[PDB]
Amino acid sequence: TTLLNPYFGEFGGMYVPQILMPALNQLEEAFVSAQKDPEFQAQFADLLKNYAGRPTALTKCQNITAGTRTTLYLKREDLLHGGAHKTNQVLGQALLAKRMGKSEIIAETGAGQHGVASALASALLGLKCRIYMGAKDVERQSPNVFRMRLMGAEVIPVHSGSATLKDACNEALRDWSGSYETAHYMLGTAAGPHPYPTIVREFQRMIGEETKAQILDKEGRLPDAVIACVGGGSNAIGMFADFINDTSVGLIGVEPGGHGIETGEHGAPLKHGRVGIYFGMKAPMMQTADGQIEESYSISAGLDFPSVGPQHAYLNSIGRADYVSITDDEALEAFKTLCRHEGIIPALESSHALAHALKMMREQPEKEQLLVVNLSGRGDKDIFTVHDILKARGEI
Amino acid sequence: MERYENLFAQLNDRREGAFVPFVTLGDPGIEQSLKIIDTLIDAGADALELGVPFSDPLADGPTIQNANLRAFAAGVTPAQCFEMLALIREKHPTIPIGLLMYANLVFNNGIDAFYARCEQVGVDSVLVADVPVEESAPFRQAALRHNIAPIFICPPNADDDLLRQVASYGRGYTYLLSRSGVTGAENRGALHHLIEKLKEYHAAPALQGFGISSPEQVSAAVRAGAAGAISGSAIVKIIEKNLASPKQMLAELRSFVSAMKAASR
Ligand SMILES: O=C(NCCOP(=O)(O)O)c1ccc(OC(F)(F)F)cc1
Ligand SMILES: O=C(NCCOP(=O)(O)O)c1ccc(OC(F)(F)F)cc1
Ligand SMILES: *Cc1c(COP(=O)(O)O)cnc(C)c1O
Ligand SMILES: [Cl-]
Ligand SMILES: [Cl-]
Ligand code: NA
Ligand code: NA
Repeated sequence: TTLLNPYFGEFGGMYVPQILMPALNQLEEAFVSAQKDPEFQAQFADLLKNYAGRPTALTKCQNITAGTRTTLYLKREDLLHGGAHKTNQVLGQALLAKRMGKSEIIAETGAGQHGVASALASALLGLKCRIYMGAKDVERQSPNVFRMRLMGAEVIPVHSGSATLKDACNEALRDWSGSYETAHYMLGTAAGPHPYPTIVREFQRMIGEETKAQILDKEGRLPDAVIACVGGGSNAIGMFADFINDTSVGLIGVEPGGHGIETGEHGAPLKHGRVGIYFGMKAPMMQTADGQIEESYSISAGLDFPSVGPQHAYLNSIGRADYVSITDDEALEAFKTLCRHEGIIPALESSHALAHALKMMREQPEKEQLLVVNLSGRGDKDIFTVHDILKARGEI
Repeated sequence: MERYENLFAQLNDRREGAFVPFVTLGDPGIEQSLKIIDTLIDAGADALELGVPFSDPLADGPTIQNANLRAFAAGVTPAQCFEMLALIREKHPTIPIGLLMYANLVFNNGIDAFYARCEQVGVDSVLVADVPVEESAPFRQAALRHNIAPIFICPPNADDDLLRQVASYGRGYTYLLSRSGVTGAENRGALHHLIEKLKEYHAAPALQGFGISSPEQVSAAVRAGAAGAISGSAIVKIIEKNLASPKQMLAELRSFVSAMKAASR
């Protein structure tokens, strides 16, 4: 029995051990209560405005589109405190944890980004934060690990399984199954068991709400399409949500194609995986023919997650959103192009969305189209990654 | 086939509890797992709970996490697991055999096809660790269609609605959960209210699991009204400790199961 629908068509659900259902049911009730509570909404809005810096700008990119009939705006989540959109929803979930009387936060992290966002929200709101990170990810994300520790979070390396994101996820759930009376599990994307896909969407939907208001103010009409990268699905569903009922507005999600779909070294389960049940949810995932959970790949660690949020799988199945992929090399070119022509260093995650918009422009340069790319984060964190690739291929 | 019902009636006729070990199929290898399983039976195991190696066993503590990795190091696949299951049943016609599965391995090639394969090799029950009773409808329907008992966890917190669902939907036995958290013999667990309501609701006989590692825990579970006890991590630790000594492993395994089984009278 739930208050809200745990499914998006065939996708979603609550596939957790029985011992964790009370924690999910408690969380759903607290969320439904909070959504009706003007005091909660006022507190959340106040943090978003005065701490995180909302609203974020909507920037018209004139140099990039010169000579074409594309008008391209970037929604500037790179200007959000923490440098990525993740900050929006961790502030909401931190307030939910307090509404429930929880004093501790559990979080999982691969690229470090959600770990940092969880740590900063926990530091601000006086919660004791512990973060599970696969040991392989600890090794290659030492800057984000240090940020987490500077913010007072406890970072716990995970050595089981493949020592990466899914193994950190398991360890977070194992911990929560015994600690949920005092700890909240602050899941980091629009995936996992219900109610998380719903909560994370609702706590990210200001991205699209603002985008709609800003584009109407600047252009007097809705976008032809809004384009967002998809690792787990949170920045994309945050941009999409307020446009779902505007049926003229295209919704385009971009999965990482890695070295190319045909190589198998990619992160595009929605279009190139197989539906499975894991991560607490029924969703497309990368898996062996036997049903063992596989490893994804992307140049961008933030997109390196072998499943996808169930609402995206649903929006795809009914044709409301379209999903595409962008390779490492395409994302790298979009990264360089934004730096050089607009003076903005984009996250390599977001560069996947930008790369697809650039393709939409370049393939049909006389097509009139008003596009918004969700610039989900800034790319300071990526400059060493981009430097080393550029030097290895002989550009530097 | 009604192996759990036959076993429980026979145990009740002997005023005896069930002792049910858990191991991972193919840990540490196929041939030595088959020997492990035959030794547990020879030492007095009443029923078996058997895990199929899975990449992400999120309901399991470190001990059984490591058993999966040992099985994967040996190349054990679900297909090989079902070949083992068929041989085990061919050797031992009456012992109830239950699988501990994660959902993706059941869903992977079709839910109905999975339970059909269980029926064909002689499996008696399936517990899907990450399918709560609220999500269980397609699983328990496929199970019953193929004469497989669907097993459900009854957690310590269980409210009356959960008790009624578990009583109505489970067959074979009710998995009575000793505590919250994950498996592990390094965290011991705890009820006369749960066992009584389950009996009141005509539930399948209750077996207590999670943290059963000492013989007096077996006697306490039976004394509390459970039909017996399941022990996992405690057995698998004997496998872990004696990897380098195959024959010593079988001997320590035999001693522990015999000690545990004796406690169920
Ligand atoms: O993708 C996830 N988190 C993103 C971490 O973000 P980052 O720090 O950028 O790697 C993620 C985390 C948990 C999850 O479900 C469950 F808890 F069941 F495992 C599904 C996806
Ligand atoms: O039987 C099991 N383990 C062996 C016995 O437990 P232990 O002695 O503590 O290792 C066992 C049963 C269920 C399970 O997942 C969930 F509870 F969610 F269904 C995980 C392990
Ligand atoms: C984490 C992250 C992503 C991908 O996560 P989603 O949940 O898919 O949004 C994208 N961009 C940035 C900057 C990120 O940090
Ligand atoms: Cl459904
Ligand atoms: Cl099968
Ligand atoms: Na993904
Ligand atoms: Na990976």
